[PDB]
Amino acid sequence: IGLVGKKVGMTRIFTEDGVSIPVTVIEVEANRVTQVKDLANDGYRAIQVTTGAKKANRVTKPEAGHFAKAGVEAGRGLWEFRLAEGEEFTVGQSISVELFADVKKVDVTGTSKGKGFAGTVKRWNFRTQDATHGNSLSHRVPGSIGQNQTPGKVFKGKKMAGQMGNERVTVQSLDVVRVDAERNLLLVKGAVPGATGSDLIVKPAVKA
Amino acid sequence: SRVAKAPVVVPAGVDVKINGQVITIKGKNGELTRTLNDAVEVKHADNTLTFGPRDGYADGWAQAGTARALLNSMVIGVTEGFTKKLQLVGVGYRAAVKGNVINLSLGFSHPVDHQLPAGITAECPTQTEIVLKGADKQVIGQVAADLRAYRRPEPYKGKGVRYADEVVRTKEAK
Amino acid sequence: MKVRASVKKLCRNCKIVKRDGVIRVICSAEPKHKQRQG
Amino acid sequence: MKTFTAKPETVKRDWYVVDATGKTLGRLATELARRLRGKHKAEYTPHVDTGDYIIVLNADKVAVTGNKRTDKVYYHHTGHIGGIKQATFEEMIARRPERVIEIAVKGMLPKGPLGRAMFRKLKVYAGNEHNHAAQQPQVLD
RNA sequence: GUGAAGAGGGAAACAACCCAGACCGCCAGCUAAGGUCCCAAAGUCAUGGUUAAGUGGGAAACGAUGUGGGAAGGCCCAGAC
RNA sequence: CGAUGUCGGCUCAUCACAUCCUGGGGCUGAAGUAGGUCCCAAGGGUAUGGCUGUUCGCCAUUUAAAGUGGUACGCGAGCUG
RNA sequence: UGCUGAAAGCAUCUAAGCACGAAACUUGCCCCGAGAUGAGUUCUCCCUGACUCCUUGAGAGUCCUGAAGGAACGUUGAAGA
Ligand SMILES: [Mg+2]
Ligand SMILES: [Mg+2]
Ligand SMILES: [Mg+2]
Ligand SMILES: [Mg+2]
Ligand SMILES: [Mg+2]
Ligand SMILES: [Mg+2]
Ligand SMILES: [Mg+2]
Ligand SMILES: [Mg+2]
Ligand SMILES: [Mg+2]
Ligand SMILES: [Mg+2]
Ligand SMILES: [Mg+2]
Ligand SMILES: [Mg+2]
Ligand SMILES: [Mg+2]
Ligand SMILES: [Mg+2]
Ligand SMILES: [Mg+2]
Ligand SMILES: [Mg+2]
Ligand SMILES: [Mg+2]
Ligand SMILES: [Mg+2]
Ligand SMILES: [Mg+2]
Ligand SMILES: [Mg+2]
Ligand SMILES: [Mg+2]
Ligand SMILES: [Mg+2]
Ligand SMILES: [Mg+2]
Ligand SMILES: [Mg+2]
Ligand SMILES: [Mg+2]
Ligand SMILES: [Mg+2]
Ligand SMILES: [Mg+2]
Ligand SMILES: [Mg+2]
Ligand SMILES: [Mg+2]
Ligand SMILES: [Mg+2]
Ligand SMILES: [Mg+2]
Repeated sequence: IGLVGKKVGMTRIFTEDGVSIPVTVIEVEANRVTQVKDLANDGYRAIQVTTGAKKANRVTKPEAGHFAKAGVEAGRGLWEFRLAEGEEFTVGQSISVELFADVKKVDVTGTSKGKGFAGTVKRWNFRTQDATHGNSLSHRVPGSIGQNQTPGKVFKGKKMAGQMGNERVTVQSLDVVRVDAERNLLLVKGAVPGATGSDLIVKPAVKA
Repeated sequence: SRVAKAPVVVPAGVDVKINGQVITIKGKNGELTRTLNDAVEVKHADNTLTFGPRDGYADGWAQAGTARALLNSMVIGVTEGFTKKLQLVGVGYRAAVKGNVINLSLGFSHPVDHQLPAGITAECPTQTEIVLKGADKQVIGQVAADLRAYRRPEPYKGKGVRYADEVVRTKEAK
Repeated sequence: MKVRASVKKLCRNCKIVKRDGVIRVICSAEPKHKQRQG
Repeated sequence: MKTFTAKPETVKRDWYVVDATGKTLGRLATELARRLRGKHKAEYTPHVDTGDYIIVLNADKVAVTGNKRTDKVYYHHTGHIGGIKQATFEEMIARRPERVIEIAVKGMLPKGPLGRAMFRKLKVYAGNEHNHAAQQPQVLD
């Protein structure tokens, strides 16, 4: 199905033969199933999960009730995952990281690091204009943004300046190195989105 | 016009049933069904059949004379059965039938398997010749043409999958 | 095949056909004579 | 004296059901657009939505003459740089069978707020079943 | 001839094309061009045919058992294609 | 004409298909390798340098390819001059 | 590219019917996305007191009550003009 997990930086694993492989450390505490959405009620089969811990006061009655229906502790945040037809889960069921002990490649999905208002040079990899050779007040600017009296306008989906990052992105088919059961870890190869402490929807790789 | 104006015989032990326009013919080899064109009309004349073109429609004769030629083949099929005789001309070519799945070796990197839709009796008298029998000319002729499509005759040595009766032009190398 | 706008019979065995609106020619003997359109 | 203009509050509307199985799209969608507008009623006014509510059901079973099952294209722009999406009458029926009747009516209705108001009247369905038994909608032909 | 110096209806929009010359009023009727399934006023009007190409709703030389019409001559019961 | 800044370069593009590459095909004076021409195909991709203000061109060396055009011979309230 | 097949006692990929067939097309992959006014769904949470006036009206006020929640303010952030 999939598990929610907090990102805990990057390290590396020196494999016994020689190779040093860079790994992201994802702590994946027991994902507790709160709500089993079904075709009968909702019109689609899925499960709603949570993890971590809130304080018994920062949480609001609307959600403090919502958990009491299920009979679990109030985990920080809530996420929803799709079932695969043959699968079936129960309310108030913990999901450990042992799902990924079988599978090899995984997709990690998290919110990227916010860069704020980025220019076209940074955001869209626009080439910078000549730093000298007569140039006046236009080094890192975007140049032209259209044609002339024909369209008489700027087309939609034009690559201009604006917000960069702080957006949900998926990095696909990362190889799992180790799946630790004792400390509830998951060691995926390479780098995944979002800074240390950001949440990550980890799930089995779709591209089989 | 001429083909349509010629009654179709029905041998003994060949049960024909007319469900409106849907014709179901049951014989010894296998039961067969045929949904026919709306412009054609068909009835039983004692033993033989009759194919009348319906009044009101433009191309009745054309559509009836088709159905005549269909049921002519379909009645022959269920009683007698149809056959096609393929040969694999060329060195290093091989054919086999394990059950109802034709395993070919036509000089490729991988052996190709070919499935047989419906009751198509695929035989193998020799290892480089595929005889195959059944009821429908349609499906037989199709399957044969698929088995051909993997390798059409090279117009030089005649290398490939060919029919028995099919003459081929082998042009000279220049 | 040839897609000329004025297709026509080049030998005895050649024959004219109308497949999907388009006028074509097909031959028993020479594949060269096979032509389309017009 | 003046002529009687219709007054919304007093407009006693009616509900209808239309089985669209084996109907010609245009010939249907016209007869809908006549009713939706309210020109069949004798107290018709060109600035008031007098026309009735119609429930068209079995939208996917609608018929079209000639080769328009394949050849009838439905072009629509995306408001984007060069995105001109198209779809054949098959492909439209496979995807969204409601859209077919809805467009053919929407084209025939007038443009403007009243035009959009008298489209809201129309209710299109793919299946034979509908969930408006509370209104007792009469069978229209 | 029209516009310029002439409004109005039609030709989607369109000075000069078609119809027709605005004294003012009227919640009267009859007509012109053009129209009459819906946008949008009026024929899903009647009679007998043509087209299947979305032709209608841009176009040529030229191409073709596409299809609908009359008129003559070629061959049969010694039985033709 | 009570001003619509004209070549070329840079930046940024976008569309067309009369396709340069890649993809799918027929015929070949197609043995195979590689081609030749024609048909379908616009998803993506489509040099760096030397000379000259150049566009272009020639040359050198690459490339799977170094497409032809439209866009005020795209783009000066974006830069250069 | 084919497979059966009349009109045309044959032949033909097609006129009925049936099968393959490309980076194009529609999905699959990823992102925004119910202002999708057609404003969708599921789950949970929160509120159950009197009274005259009267063009007795989705009427208006008088006191009594103000929850869920939210805002603000503060400390601030790998969030951010
Ligand atoms: Mg930031
Ligand atoms: Mg640069
Ligand atoms: Mg200066
Ligand atoms: Mg400077
Ligand atoms: Mg500036
Ligand atoms: Mg500036
Ligand atoms: Mg075809
Ligand atoms: Mg409109
Ligand atoms: Mg003057
Ligand atoms: Mg008028
Ligand atoms: Mg007008
Ligand atoms: Mg003019
Ligand atoms: Mg004139
Ligand atoms: Mg006239
Ligand atoms: Mg009109
Ligand atoms: Mg209007
Ligand atoms: Mg009318
Ligand atoms: Mg001026
Ligand atoms: Mg220039
Ligand atoms: Mg082309
Ligand atoms: Mg695609
Ligand atoms: Mg150069
Ligand atoms: Mg200009
Ligand atoms: Mg020009
Ligand atoms: Mg210019
Ligand atoms: Mg310029
Ligand atoms: Mg400018
Ligand atoms: Mg100078
Ligand atoms: Mg200078
Ligand atoms: Mg035949
Ligand atoms: Mg690819």
